[PDB]
Amino acid sequence: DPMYEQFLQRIQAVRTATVAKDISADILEARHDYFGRELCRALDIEYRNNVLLDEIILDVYPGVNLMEYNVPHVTPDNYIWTGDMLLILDYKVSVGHDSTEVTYKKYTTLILPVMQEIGINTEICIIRANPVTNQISIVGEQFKRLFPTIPVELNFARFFELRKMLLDKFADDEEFLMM
Ligand SMILES: COC(=O)/C(O)=C/C(=O)C1(Cc2ccc(Cl)cc2)CCN(Cc2ccccc2F)CC1
Ligand SMILES: [Cl-]
Ligand SMILES: [Cl-]
Ligand SMILES: [Cl-]
Ligand SMILES: [Mn+2]
Ligand SMILES: [Mn+2]
Repeated sequence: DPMYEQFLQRIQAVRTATVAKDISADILEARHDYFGRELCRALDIEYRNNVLLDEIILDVYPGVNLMEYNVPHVTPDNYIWTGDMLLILDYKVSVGHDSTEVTYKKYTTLILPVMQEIGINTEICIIRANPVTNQISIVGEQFKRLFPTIPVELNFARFFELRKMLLDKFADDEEFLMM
């Protein structure tokens, strides 16, 4: 478990609230990426993690003149180009809905206008795993139509253990409390 052992080594050595806070964010990012790999594997789709919107456009429409459009330089996690429709994909790991709503609004308002200008049928798709219950939530009707079941086998226990160890090391640290 080289990813686990690297985190553990960092948790053993950390002494300051600011370095611990970076450890915490790093753990949350790695558990998010773990879900993305596992999800794409279960669905047997190409795994990507942050593709520049400009690059997505060139992949689906090679003859595009990028400079004739105002392309927001967002980096959604992944996409599916069926040949007829573009599914923009972002992974989430959270017990709650709020981060899904933030990214939904952002990618709806920033990606959909230019894609309609370009002429590319696009759907914004956000796939959330609850890290405690392993239940999967999907926004994106065409994604659900393409993938009615998702046979993932998720275990988030090790990410919770690492983060709990770090939070317990700093549970009497006022600074870290705030961060
Ligand atoms: C869960 O879905 C996302 O949230 C997502 O995939 C976010 C990201 O890709 C970034 C890395 C990250 C991944 C998972 C977690 Cl847990 C935490 C962080 C990298 C891209 N930046 C976008 C950005 C870039 C520059 C300025 C402001 C910004 F918002 C967000 C974090
Ligand atoms: Cl430190
Ligand atoms: Cl110090
Ligand atoms: Cl982005
Ligand atoms: Mn991302
Ligand atoms: Mn994401």
